[PDB]
Amino acid sequence: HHHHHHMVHITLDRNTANSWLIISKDRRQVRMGDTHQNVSDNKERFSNYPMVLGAQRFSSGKMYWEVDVTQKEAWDLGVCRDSVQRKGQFSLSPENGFWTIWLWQDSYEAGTSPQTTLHIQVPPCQIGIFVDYEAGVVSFYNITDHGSLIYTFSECVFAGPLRPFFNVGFNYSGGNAAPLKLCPL
Ligand SMILES: COc1ccc2sc(N)nc2c1
Repeated sequence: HHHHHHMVHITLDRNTANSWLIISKDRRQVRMGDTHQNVSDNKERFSNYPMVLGAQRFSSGKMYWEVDVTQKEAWDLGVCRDSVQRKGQFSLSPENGFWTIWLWQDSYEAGTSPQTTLHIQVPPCQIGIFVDYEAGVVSFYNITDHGSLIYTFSECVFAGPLRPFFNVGFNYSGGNAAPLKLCPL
């Protein structure tokens, strides 16, 4: 891909984070804490899952960013509508305002309804996310494997401003403590 030149500087929005997340001072890394992080609750925070949004809102143009997933067993990445549900149980699907992929139990899947099996030969340590708002496209790239395509959502019906979307995953196993990191340009 030649999407690198639409690079955007993403930062995490603390106010949207699940109350167990620890976001770095620079707002570029997030990990699961082993306890509640001593913040007040609010209607914006994701309650059920270890999710957080980027601060940036996109309503036009082409945007690209990269995320480091090194040594994680579970995570979700992509974009979502600014108005997605925050509280209670929900599935990650376009119908609910999400355009995501994930790793779970040694398989990679795209968040379609129902979910789509991904075919990844080289387990990624860094993922590139490309959004073309006008074209209705969200694409995922394997930066570890020379930028190879992972998945394209096309004919997307965004129906609102978009925000970068992250899930660090639970750490029941003790093998998923590592952070998600936004990679430098
Ligand atoms: C790549 O794995 C990492 C990186 C940073 C940290 S801080 C912590 N408690 N666990 C980890 C694991």
